[PDB]
Order: sequence, then C-alpha cells, then structure tokens
Amino acid sequence: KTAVDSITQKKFLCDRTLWRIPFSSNFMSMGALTDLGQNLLYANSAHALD
Amino acid sequence: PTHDVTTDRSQRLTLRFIPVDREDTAYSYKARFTLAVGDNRVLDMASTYF
Amino acid sequence: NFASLAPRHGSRPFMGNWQDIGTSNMSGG
Amino acid sequence: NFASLAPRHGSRPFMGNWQDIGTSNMSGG
Amino acid sequence: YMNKRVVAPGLVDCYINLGARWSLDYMDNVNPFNHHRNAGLRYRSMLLGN
Amino acid sequence: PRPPVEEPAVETVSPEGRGEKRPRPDREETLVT
Amino acid sequence: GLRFPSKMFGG
Repeated sequence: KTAVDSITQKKFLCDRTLWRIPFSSNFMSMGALTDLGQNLLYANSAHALD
Repeated sequence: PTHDVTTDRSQRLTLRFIPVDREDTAYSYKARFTLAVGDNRVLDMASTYF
Repeated sequence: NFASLAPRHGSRPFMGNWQDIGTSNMSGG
Repeated sequence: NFASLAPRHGSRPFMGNWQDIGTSNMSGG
Repeated sequence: YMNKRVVAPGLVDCYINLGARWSLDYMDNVNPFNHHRNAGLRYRSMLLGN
Repeated sequence: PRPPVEEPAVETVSPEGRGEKRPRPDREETLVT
Repeated sequence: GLRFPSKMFGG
C-alpha cells in the first residue's frame, strides 16, 4: 500500500551474436549470393559507402 | 504520354553529394565530389549546382 | 513455371514439394 | 562404375545421395 | 486472507512420506499452476518488472 | 546438413525421413531426418 | 520399410 512512485526502465542484453544486416532487397536469406549482390547497379559500378 | 516517358521505379529526382575530399587553404577551398550517374539515367549539368 | 522465383541451388531451382501445399494439422488427428 | 565400393543393403549397393557432394554453408548465407 | 491463514508446519514437515514419490492427497485437487514456482508466470511477472 | 531432395532440371524437396505416428519405434525401422 | 537394415550391436 506504500509503494513509491516508480518508473519503468527497459533494456535488452543479446550476447554472443553479431548484428546482421543482410545486403538483400527484402532482408531475407534466399541464397548465399544475394539478389542485390547480383544486381546490375552494384555489379557494373563503383559506389562509396558511408 | 503514358508509355516510355517516365519510369515507375524508385528513383530520386534530386541527389545530394557529400564531398569525397575537402581541402581548405588560406586563399581557396577545394571540394571533390563523385557525381555518379546511375544505370539508365541521364543528367543535364545545368541542373547541377553547389 | 515460376522457377525464376526459386533460389538456385547450383544451376537448378530449389523448388518445393507438391504434397506440402496443404495442411492437415488438427488436434488428435 | 565405383558401385562395388559401397556396402550392400540387400543385393543393391547403398549409394549415397547426390545432394551430399558439395558444401554450401556460410555465415548466414 | 490467504497471507494470514497460519498453517501448521507439522502437516508438511521434513518427514512427510519419506522415501515415497507421492503427491499429497490434499494437494492433488489444488491447482499446481497457482504457485510461485510457476516458471512461466514467474517469467511473465518479471517481464514487466518488479 | 541438407534436407532430402528429389531431382525431376528442377530441385524438389523429398518428404522422406519426416516424423509419423508409428505403432513401433521409428529408429529401429528408418532413419528420421 | 522392408529395406531398412537390421539393428545389430556394432554393425
């Protein structure tokens, strides 16, 4: 009955893993050689990455 | 006209290019860009400005 | 025959099975 | 032939599957 | 009510059915999932916080 | 390492090795994949 | 099926 005014702190811990961002047009693994890796945009040109 | 005039794909009208290499001097200032025109695109240099 | 929608394992499409299109999942049978 | 190098399950040489000839695993690919 | 009903420890003491793998006949018709070792509800109570 | 596969080319997933209800334990009969 | 080989100890 004497509970203080309390606020929720949220977080997560995700050990042992690497934050994978796949270079795929739908972020899915449809093969080891992805569809954007075979795309003619990235295969016939040079692009900067920032 | 509805055919063979304007694309129906994702394509940016105006791009914004960050300098690849800036170079400041006491009397001048040098900016180096990569004005990359992608696949199946034409760029009139009149539309380009700094 | 929609085989350009399948991921190519090698030079051939990795199509699924015909018999996997439905479902028969039901409690107890 | 190379089918006499396989153990005979019955009278048939137990040949391995054609799909086990190459590896395809990567780091999430 | 449920906090303050004092129960005799001699009902379930450290000698009850020694060498028997025996659920109590008192405790068969009591809901086993209404318990603080209900590890799901233990997880779901702490998933919002303390 | 790879689920079983038929070859009709096209490459078709084979339904062998899947789990079923059996009156007799399935390890002494088949390989379960 | 009937083609599955019989269980023996060590083979």
